[PDB]
Amino acid sequence: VAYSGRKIWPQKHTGRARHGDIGAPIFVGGGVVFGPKPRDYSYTLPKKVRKKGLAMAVADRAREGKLLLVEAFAGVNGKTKEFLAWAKEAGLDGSESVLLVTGNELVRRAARNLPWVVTLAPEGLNVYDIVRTERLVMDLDAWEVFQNRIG
Amino acid sequence: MEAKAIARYVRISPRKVRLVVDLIRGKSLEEARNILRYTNKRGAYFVAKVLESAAANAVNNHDMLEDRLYVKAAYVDEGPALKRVLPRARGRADIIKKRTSHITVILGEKHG
Amino acid sequence: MFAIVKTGGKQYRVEPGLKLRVEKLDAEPGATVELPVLLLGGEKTVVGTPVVEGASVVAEVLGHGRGKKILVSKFKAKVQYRRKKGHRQPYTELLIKEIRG
Amino acid sequence: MKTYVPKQVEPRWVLIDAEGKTLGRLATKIATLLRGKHRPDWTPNVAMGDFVVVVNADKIRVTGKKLEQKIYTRYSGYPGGLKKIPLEKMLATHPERVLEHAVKGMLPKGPLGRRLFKRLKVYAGPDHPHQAQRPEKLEV
Amino acid sequence: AKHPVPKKKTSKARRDARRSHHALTPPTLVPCPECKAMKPPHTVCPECGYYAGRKVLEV
Amino acid sequence: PRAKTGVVRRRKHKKILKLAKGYWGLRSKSFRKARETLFAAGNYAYAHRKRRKRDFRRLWIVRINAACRQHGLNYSTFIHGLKKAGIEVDRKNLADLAVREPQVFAELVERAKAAQ
RNA sequence: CGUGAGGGAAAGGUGAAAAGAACCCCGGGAGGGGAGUGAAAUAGAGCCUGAAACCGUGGGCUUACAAGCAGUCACGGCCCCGAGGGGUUGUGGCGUGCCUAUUGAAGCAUGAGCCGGCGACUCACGGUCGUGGGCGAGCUUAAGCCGUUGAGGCGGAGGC
RNA sequence: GUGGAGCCUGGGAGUGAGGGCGCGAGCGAUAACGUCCGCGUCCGAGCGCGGGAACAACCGAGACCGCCAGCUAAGGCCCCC
RNA sequence: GGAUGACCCCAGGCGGUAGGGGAGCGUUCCCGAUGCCGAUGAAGGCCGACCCGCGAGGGCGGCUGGAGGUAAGGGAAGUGC
Ligand SMILES: [Mg+2]
Ligand SMILES: [Mg+2]
Ligand SMILES: [Mg+2]
Ligand SMILES: [Mg+2]
Ligand SMILES: [Mg+2]
Ligand SMILES: [Mg+2]
Ligand SMILES: [Mg+2]
Ligand SMILES: [Mg+2]
Ligand SMILES: [Mg+2]
Ligand SMILES: [Mg+2]
Ligand SMILES: [Mg+2]
Ligand SMILES: [Mg+2]
Ligand SMILES: [Mg+2]
Ligand SMILES: [Mg+2]
Ligand SMILES: [Mg+2]
Ligand SMILES: [Mg+2]
Ligand SMILES: [Mg+2]
Ligand SMILES: [Mg+2]
Ligand SMILES: [Mg+2]
Ligand SMILES: [Mg+2]
Ligand SMILES: [Mg+2]
Ligand SMILES: [Mg+2]
Ligand SMILES: [Mg+2]
Ligand SMILES: [Mg+2]
Ligand SMILES: [Mg+2]
Ligand SMILES: [Mg+2]
Ligand SMILES: [Mg+2]
Ligand SMILES: [Mg+2]
Ligand SMILES: [Mg+2]
Ligand SMILES: [Mg+2]
Ligand SMILES: [Mg+2]
Ligand SMILES: [Mg+2]
Ligand SMILES: [Mg+2]
Ligand SMILES: [Mg+2]
Ligand SMILES: [Mg+2]
Ligand SMILES: [Mg+2]
Ligand SMILES: [Mg+2]
Ligand SMILES: [Mg+2]
Ligand SMILES: [Mg+2]
Ligand SMILES: [Mg+2]
Ligand SMILES: [Mg+2]
Ligand SMILES: [Mg+2]
Ligand SMILES: [Mg+2]
Ligand SMILES: [Mg+2]
Ligand SMILES: [Mg+2]
Ligand SMILES: [Mg+2]
Ligand SMILES: [Mg+2]
Ligand SMILES: [Mg+2]
Ligand SMILES: [Mg+2]
Ligand SMILES: [Mg+2]
Ligand SMILES: [Mg+2]
Ligand SMILES: [Mg+2]
Ligand SMILES: [Mg+2]
Ligand SMILES: [Mg+2]
Ligand SMILES: [Mg+2]
Ligand SMILES: [Mg+2]
Ligand SMILES: [Mg+2]
Ligand SMILES: [Mg+2]
Ligand SMILES: [Mg+2]
Ligand SMILES: [Mg+2]
Ligand SMILES: [Mg+2]
Ligand SMILES: [Mg+2]
Ligand SMILES: [Mg+2]
Ligand SMILES: [Mg+2]
Ligand SMILES: [Mg+2]
Ligand SMILES: [Mg+2]
Ligand SMILES: [Mg+2]
Ligand SMILES: [Mg+2]
Ligand SMILES: [Mg+2]
Ligand SMILES: [Mg+2]
Ligand SMILES: [Mg+2]
Ligand SMILES: [Mg+2]
Ligand SMILES: [Mg+2]
Ligand SMILES: [Mg+2]
Ligand SMILES: [Mg+2]
Ligand SMILES: [Mg+2]
Ligand SMILES: [Mg+2]
Ligand SMILES: [Mg+2]
Ligand SMILES: [Mg+2]
Ligand SMILES: [Mg+2]
Ligand SMILES: [Mg+2]
Ligand SMILES: [Mg+2]
Ligand SMILES: [Mg+2]
Ligand SMILES: [Mg+2]
Ligand SMILES: [Mg+2]
Ligand SMILES: [Mg+2]
Ligand SMILES: [Mg+2]
Ligand SMILES: [Mg+2]
Ligand SMILES: [Mg+2]
Ligand SMILES: [Mg+2]
Ligand SMILES: [Mg+2]
Ligand SMILES: [Mg+2]
Ligand SMILES: [Mg+2]
Ligand SMILES: [Mg+2]
Ligand SMILES: [Mg+2]
Ligand SMILES: [Mg+2]
Ligand SMILES: [Mg+2]
Ligand SMILES: [Mg+2]
Ligand SMILES: [Mg+2]
Ligand SMILES: [Mg+2]
Ligand SMILES: [Mg+2]
Ligand SMILES: [Mg+2]
Ligand SMILES: [Mg+2]
Ligand SMILES: [Mg+2]
Ligand SMILES: [Mg+2]
Ligand SMILES: [Mg+2]
Ligand SMILES: [Mg+2]
Ligand SMILES: [Mg+2]
Ligand SMILES: [Mg+2]
Ligand SMILES: [Mg+2]
Ligand SMILES: [Mg+2]
Ligand SMILES: [Mg+2]
Ligand SMILES: [Mg+2]
Ligand SMILES: [Mg+2]
Ligand SMILES: [Mg+2]
Ligand SMILES: [Mg+2]
Ligand SMILES: [Mg+2]
Ligand SMILES: [Mg+2]
Ligand SMILES: [Mg+2]
Ligand SMILES: [Mg+2]
Ligand SMILES: [Mg+2]
Ligand SMILES: [Mg+2]
Ligand SMILES: [Mg+2]
Ligand SMILES: [Mg+2]
Ligand SMILES: [Mg+2]
Ligand SMILES: [Mg+2]
Ligand SMILES: [Mg+2]
Ligand SMILES: [Mg+2]
Ligand SMILES: [Mg+2]
Ligand SMILES: [Mg+2]
Ligand SMILES: [Mg+2]
Ligand SMILES: [Mg+2]
Ligand SMILES: [Mg+2]
Ligand SMILES: [Mg+2]
Ligand SMILES: [Mg+2]
Ligand SMILES: [Mg+2]
Ligand SMILES: [Mg+2]
Ligand SMILES: [Mg+2]
Ligand SMILES: [Mg+2]
Ligand SMILES: [Mg+2]
Ligand SMILES: [Mg+2]
Ligand SMILES: [Mg+2]
Ligand SMILES: [Mg+2]
Ligand SMILES: [Mg+2]
Ligand SMILES: [Mg+2]
Ligand SMILES: [Mg+2]
Ligand SMILES: [Mg+2]
Ligand SMILES: [Mg+2]
Ligand SMILES: [Mg+2]
Ligand SMILES: [Mg+2]
Ligand SMILES: [Mg+2]
Ligand SMILES: [Mg+2]
Ligand SMILES: [Mg+2]
Ligand SMILES: [Mg+2]
Ligand SMILES: [Mg+2]
Ligand SMILES: [Mg+2]
Ligand SMILES: [Mg+2]
Ligand SMILES: [Mg+2]
Ligand SMILES: [Mg+2]
Ligand SMILES: [Mg+2]
Ligand SMILES: [Mg+2]
Ligand SMILES: [Mg+2]
Ligand SMILES: [Mg+2]
Ligand SMILES: [Mg+2]
Ligand SMILES: [Mg+2]
Ligand SMILES: [Mg+2]
Ligand SMILES: [Mg+2]
Ligand SMILES: [Mg+2]
Ligand SMILES: [Mg+2]
Ligand SMILES: [Mg+2]
Ligand SMILES: [Zn+2]
Repeated sequence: VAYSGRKIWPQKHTGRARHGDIGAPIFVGGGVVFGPKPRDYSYTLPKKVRKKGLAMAVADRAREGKLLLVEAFAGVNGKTKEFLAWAKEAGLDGSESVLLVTGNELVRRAARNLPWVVTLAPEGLNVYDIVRTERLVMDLDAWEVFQNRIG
Repeated sequence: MEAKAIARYVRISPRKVRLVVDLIRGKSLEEARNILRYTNKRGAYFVAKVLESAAANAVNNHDMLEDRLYVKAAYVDEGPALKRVLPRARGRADIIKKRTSHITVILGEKHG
Repeated sequence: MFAIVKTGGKQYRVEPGLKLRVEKLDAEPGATVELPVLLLGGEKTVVGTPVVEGASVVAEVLGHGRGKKILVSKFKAKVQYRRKKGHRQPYTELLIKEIRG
Repeated sequence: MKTYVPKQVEPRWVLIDAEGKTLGRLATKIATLLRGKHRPDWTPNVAMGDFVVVVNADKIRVTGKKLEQKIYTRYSGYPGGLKKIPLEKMLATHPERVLEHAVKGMLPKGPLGRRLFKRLKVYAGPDHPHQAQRPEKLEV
Repeated sequence: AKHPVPKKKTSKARRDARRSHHALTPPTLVPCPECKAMKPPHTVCPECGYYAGRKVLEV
Repeated sequence: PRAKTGVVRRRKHKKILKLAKGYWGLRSKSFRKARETLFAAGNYAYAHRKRRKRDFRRLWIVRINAACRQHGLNYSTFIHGLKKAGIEVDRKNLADLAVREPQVFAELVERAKAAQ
C-alpha cells in the first residue's frame, strides 16, 4: 500500500490505542488481509477422464434420440437463410438449441448467428458444449474424428 | 386552512431559540406580537420575522384574515453546525459548534 | 349443570356450549369424544372417587391447531452459550355438547 | 379456565379487644386479617382484607422479662443517633405503638403492605371512633 | 485539585429534568392608557411617549 | 470477488431492536444494550414460565385453606381426607369450587372429614 | 503538516430535458409562501436512494410515599384495531449488565459514550490422512507444440 | 454385567495456573480463605433449579421444549412466607 | 413395520467451558441466461399483531423507491462484528 512506515504516534502515554503505520489492515485505507492475488485455476484433469467424458456426453444425447448425423449440407454456402432452410428440412425449427459440429467453414458461418446454435470444429468438440445444448448435429467427417478421439 | 413560514439556517443555536418559540405557541397573533416585542432574547428578533412572514402568507396567499390568526404550531429544528476551532492551552485545539436553526411557524384561524 | 372433566393430564370445568382448548387429541375434526367426569355439580352433586361411573362429557372436536409461538431462549454469561428455540404447542379445540349425568 | 379474580368488594370492618392477649400471638392474626387470607377469594395484588379496629392496646400482655428487656430502636441518621426505648416505657408513653409495631413487621414490605397497615386502627383504652362503620366484634 | 469529571453520561431523562426550571416567563405588559398599545408597566410608553398622563418624550 | 457487509448487519440489528420495543432508554435504542436486555429477558421468561406453575398452585392452596377453615378444618387435613376418600379433583379446581360453588365445596369438605 | 529530507488527506450522482422556478407577497438579506416547470419538486440546486445514532413538534397510555442491571410472569385499569389481538403500566411474584481474564466477577478487576461503515485462520508449493471419481502391474505427464479465441488436443523427457 | 462399555488402526484437538470440601499424612504453631502429597467428591464447565437470610464448590438434585395438573427431596408448616 | 430415508409405531438419550464432529442459513461473484421477473414498478429503505422454518432465515401484504434483479441444480470466495 502507498503509505509510509512511520509509527504514527508513540507507543505509550498518548491515551490512544497503539499503532504502527497506517498501512496496517486495521485502518480504513490500509491493506487487505488475505485478499485475492493473481491465480491459476487450471489443473490437469486426467486424459482418460476427458475421453470417457466426451464419449459419455455424446452417448447421453444418443440415448435420447437427440444426436443426428448428416452426410452433407444441401445448399448451405455461407448464408444464414440457406442454413435456416436446410435446418427446417432437417427437423431443426430452432425450438431446441443445437451444437453443430462440422469442418465445413461455410456451414459454421451460416449457422453461427442463430441464437439457438452453437458451432464448433470437430477438433473442438468438448463436453460443456454438448451438455449445454439440447441436440447434437454432426458431419460424418466430424463423427469420424470424434470416434478417433474416444479411441 | 393553515399558513406557514420556515426560516432556514438561522445562525443561532436551537436550544436558545426554542425557549422563545415556546413563549408564543398557541397564542393569538396579536399576543405573540406583543410577547416577542418585549422578550429580552436575541431569539425574538428571529421568531418575530417568521411569525410576520407566516401572517403575510396567511392574508395574501391563503385568504385567511389577520384578526382571526393564531400560532397553531411552531417548532425549531437543528440545521447543520458550523465547526470552528477554539485554541486552548498547551497546543490543544478544541472544536466549537456554532449551531444553526430552522424556525417553523404555522398559523391557523380561530373561527368565531 | 357443570362437570369437572380430565383430559391431557389436566382438569377442566365445562358447561355445554363451551369452547375449550386442550392438549392435542387423536380424533378427526368433526368427531365426537367422551371425556371422563370427576365431579358433577349444579342441580345435583355427584362426586367421583375419582371418576363417576356412568358419566361422560360429550365434546365435538372443532379442530386442531398450534399455539402462538413462544421463544425459548437460553443464555449463560461469560461462556458464549446462547440458544434460541421457537415453540408452538399443539392443541385441540372442543365444543362441549352435553353432560350425560 | 382461568383462576377467578374478584371484582372490587366492600371491605368488612372488625373489632378486637386486645386486653390480656399475648402481643405476638395477637399480631399474627391481625396480619392475616389485613392480608385478607381468611377469604377464599384471596388475591395477592389488591387490598381486599378487613379493616381492623383494636381496643385496649395498652392492656396487651407479654411473657418472660420483656417489659424490662425488650428494646425498641430508632435511628436518626445523625452521629450517635440510635435511640433505645424499652417496652415498659413505650407502653407508658405511646402504648398503641407496641401492637402497631408488631403488626407492621408481619405485613409485607412494598406499596401494598404499607397500604394494608393503614387499614389497622389501634386504640389504647376501651373506645374507638369508628361507630359509623359498625365494626363486627371478633373473638380471635 | 484532581480534575473531576462526569462518571456516567447523563440520560436524556435526567438532562431534560434538569431543564424543568428553564421556561421563560412572558414579559409582563399592561396597556398604555393613552394609545392602548401594550407595554411594560412603569415605563414611558414607547409608542406614544406618554407617562403619568403627559407627553414625556418624542417617539 | 468481494463480499462487503452490505445490507446484512442493519438487518440483524433491526431484528433485535424490534424485539426491544418498550425497553427504557438505550435499551430500546442501542443494538448493544438491546441485545443485553434480551439475554436477560429470555432467561427470565424461561425461569418464569417454570415458576408460574408454582405461583398459581401456591394461590390455589391459600384459597383452599381459607375455604376449609370456614368448615372447621385446615388445608393439610382436607388434603389428607381427599386422598383417603380417593377424590382427585386438583387444586386449580378445588379453588374454583371454593369460590364459585360453596355448596359443592362443602360436600367435598364433608367427604374429607368422613374419610379419615 | 515539517527548517528539510519527508509526511500527506477529504471531496463522486437534480432531471429524459434546465424546462434551474418570470411575476406577486413577507424579509436588510438569508429564508420562506404563492404562481410556474416537471411523470415526480420531502428530484429545488445544502438536489438519486436517504438506514442509525442524535434533536424536536403533535397524540395515546403513564408517573410527584417511591428503593431500581430497568426486565420477566400474573392480574386489573385506560386507549386502539376489530370468546381475539396491539399499546400502555398500577399492584404482586421473581431477578447480581455484556465481554475479557481467572481457582473464583454484579463485581470496587479489563474493555466499550452512542450509531453507521472498515476490521482478523488465507494463498502457493510440498507433505500426511480422509474422501469423490478415472485407470489399475500399472498410473500419470512437465516445459513446450498444434489448434481455439472463454474448444481442446498433442507432448513419455520425467515422476510415483 | 449390551454400556455414549471395552479393545485395535488411524484423523483432529484442547490441557499441562486449578480450587473448595471430607477422610489419611507431612510441613506450619494439634495457625491461615496457609502449604504439599494421597483417596474421593463437587465448582471449574452445572454463577441453571430447591434448601442454607444473602453466598462457585454444605444439603437436595443432573435443566430437550410446552402445561393456570399430580407426587416427593433437602428444608420447612406462628406472621413476613 | 416399509424395504431401503417415503412415513407410522414402541423405547431410550438429549446441562455444558477448552475442544472434536455433523447439518444448515445468509452475503459477493460464475454457469444455468440471446433465457426469466420488471414502470400494471428492479434493488435498496420503512412498517406488519400474517404464513413457513428449531434456528440462522424465507415468504406474503402496505407505504417509500425509481431501474434494475435473477430460480431449480451446481461452481468459486475479500462471506456474517
Ligand atoms: Mg510509500
Ligand atoms: Mg509503501
Ligand atoms: Mg507515498
Ligand atoms: Mg518503512
Ligand atoms: Mg518511515
Ligand atoms: Mg522505521
Ligand atoms: Mg501505554
Ligand atoms: Mg481515555
Ligand atoms: Mg485510539
Ligand atoms: Mg482513546
Ligand atoms: Mg502507537
Ligand atoms: Mg499500525
Ligand atoms: Mg511502525
Ligand atoms: Mg504503510
Ligand atoms: Mg486500499
Ligand atoms: Mg487505497
Ligand atoms: Mg483490511
Ligand atoms: Mg495478512
Ligand atoms: Mg496483514
Ligand atoms: Mg491470500
Ligand atoms: Mg499468474
Ligand atoms: Mg486449491
Ligand atoms: Mg496447471
Ligand atoms: Mg449463436
Ligand atoms: Mg444456449
Ligand atoms: Mg423577558
Ligand atoms: Mg400583513
Ligand atoms: Mg503555542
Ligand atoms: Mg464534544
Ligand atoms: Mg462543541
Ligand atoms: Mg398438546
Ligand atoms: Mg395447552
Ligand atoms: Mg458477563
Ligand atoms: Mg449473571
Ligand atoms: Mg461470553
Ligand atoms: Mg467461568
Ligand atoms: Mg454467553
Ligand atoms: Mg382467623
Ligand atoms: Mg403470590
Ligand atoms: Mg400517643
Ligand atoms: Mg422479598
Ligand atoms: Mg490536589
Ligand atoms: Mg476539584
Ligand atoms: Mg493548584
Ligand atoms: Mg478540572
Ligand atoms: Mg468519575
Ligand atoms: Mg442525550
Ligand atoms: Mg425528550
Ligand atoms: Mg439531572
Ligand atoms: Mg394600563
Ligand atoms: Mg461488486
Ligand atoms: Mg465486513
Ligand atoms: Mg458494506
Ligand atoms: Mg448492514
Ligand atoms: Mg449483526
Ligand atoms: Mg434493512
Ligand atoms: Mg438479518
Ligand atoms: Mg414498556
Ligand atoms: Mg428509549
Ligand atoms: Mg435514551
Ligand atoms: Mg433513537
Ligand atoms: Mg435473543
Ligand atoms: Mg421454562
Ligand atoms: Mg425457574
Ligand atoms: Mg382449625
Ligand atoms: Mg398425599
Ligand atoms: Mg391429591
Ligand atoms: Mg520538524
Ligand atoms: Mg511549508
Ligand atoms: Mg513522516
Ligand atoms: Mg485517511
Ligand atoms: Mg443526472
Ligand atoms: Mg445529467
Ligand atoms: Mg426518465
Ligand atoms: Mg425587501
Ligand atoms: Mg429568494
Ligand atoms: Mg414565508
Ligand atoms: Mg419561493
Ligand atoms: Mg403540472
Ligand atoms: Mg407513471
Ligand atoms: Mg420521497
Ligand atoms: Mg426523488
Ligand atoms: Mg445531505
Ligand atoms: Mg436516477
Ligand atoms: Mg435526497
Ligand atoms: Mg435528507
Ligand atoms: Mg430519521
Ligand atoms: Mg411528547
Ligand atoms: Mg410512609
Ligand atoms: Mg402515588
Ligand atoms: Mg415487576
Ligand atoms: Mg396472580
Ligand atoms: Mg390487551
Ligand atoms: Mg396487560
Ligand atoms: Mg439466583
Ligand atoms: Mg444487580
Ligand atoms: Mg453471584
Ligand atoms: Mg454479548
Ligand atoms: Mg474486554
Ligand atoms: Mg488479566
Ligand atoms: Mg488475575
Ligand atoms: Mg488471581
Ligand atoms: Mg454492579
Ligand atoms: Mg461498577
Ligand atoms: Mg485496576
Ligand atoms: Mg467494571
Ligand atoms: Mg490485566
Ligand atoms: Mg474517546
Ligand atoms: Mg446514544
Ligand atoms: Mg459497528
Ligand atoms: Mg486453515
Ligand atoms: Mg491435502
Ligand atoms: Mg486424494
Ligand atoms: Mg483415468
Ligand atoms: Mg517425486
Ligand atoms: Mg457398539
Ligand atoms: Mg461417555
Ligand atoms: Mg468416553
Ligand atoms: Mg479438525
Ligand atoms: Mg498441546
Ligand atoms: Mg496448555
Ligand atoms: Mg508447565
Ligand atoms: Mg502445574
Ligand atoms: Mg496456581
Ligand atoms: Mg483435580
Ligand atoms: Mg493439586
Ligand atoms: Mg467458600
Ligand atoms: Mg484434599
Ligand atoms: Mg464427618
Ligand atoms: Mg487432613
Ligand atoms: Mg506424609
Ligand atoms: Mg493456640
Ligand atoms: Mg488451599
Ligand atoms: Mg485448612
Ligand atoms: Mg491443613
Ligand atoms: Mg480435589
Ligand atoms: Mg478455566
Ligand atoms: Mg452442583
Ligand atoms: Mg460434573
Ligand atoms: Mg450457569
Ligand atoms: Mg443455592
Ligand atoms: Mg437459597
Ligand atoms: Mg430463602
Ligand atoms: Mg450451584
Ligand atoms: Mg438430562
Ligand atoms: Mg403432597
Ligand atoms: Mg423431611
Ligand atoms: Mg423460617
Ligand atoms: Mg416484614
Ligand atoms: Mg448438549
Ligand atoms: Mg453428528
Ligand atoms: Mg462441517
Ligand atoms: Mg436455499
Ligand atoms: Mg450474511
Ligand atoms: Mg451457502
Ligand atoms: Mg465477476
Ligand atoms: Mg448472458
Ligand atoms: Mg440479464
Ligand atoms: Mg413482462
Ligand atoms: Mg409508467
Ligand atoms: Mg408501487
Ligand atoms: Mg439481492
Ligand atoms: Mg446486488
Ligand atoms: Mg422479514
Ligand atoms: Mg420495495
Ligand atoms: Mg440497465
Ligand atoms: Mg444467480
Ligand atoms: Mg443459484
Ligand atoms: Mg455447473
Ligand atoms: Mg475479511
Ligand atoms: Zn402610548
